[PDB]
Amino acid sequence: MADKELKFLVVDDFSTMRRIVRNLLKELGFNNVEEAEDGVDALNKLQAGGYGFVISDWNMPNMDGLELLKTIRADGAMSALPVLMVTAEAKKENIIAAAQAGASGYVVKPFTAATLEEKLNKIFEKLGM
Repeated sequence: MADKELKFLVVDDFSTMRRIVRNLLKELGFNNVEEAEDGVDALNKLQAGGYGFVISDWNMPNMDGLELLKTIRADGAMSALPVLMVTAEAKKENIIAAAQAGASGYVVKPFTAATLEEKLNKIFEKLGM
């Protein structure tokens, strides 16, 4: 009812990844997820009000996941959003770039509710999520 109505965004390359993440989030205990077309759409979904998590791929057709991150990381507005990179991409430099950009966490396939809640509990105690 008078909730945070806290919406997750999940913008992967592959729709099945949004099902997987949503379902694992539901195994944990959450509700209220969405998808987007890519990073360009994703940012404007954040600007549909104030989302709770910005979970994404890396290899978007337009604004890549590190540029989506660094846009949220422009601070003053979107700063507080945990971007959580959940992707098929294990490329070590991608992992560096994300950590360097200050992504709130990284996950590579195959992943579970175990690692989902690991990155969540990190942003709980780290950020205050």
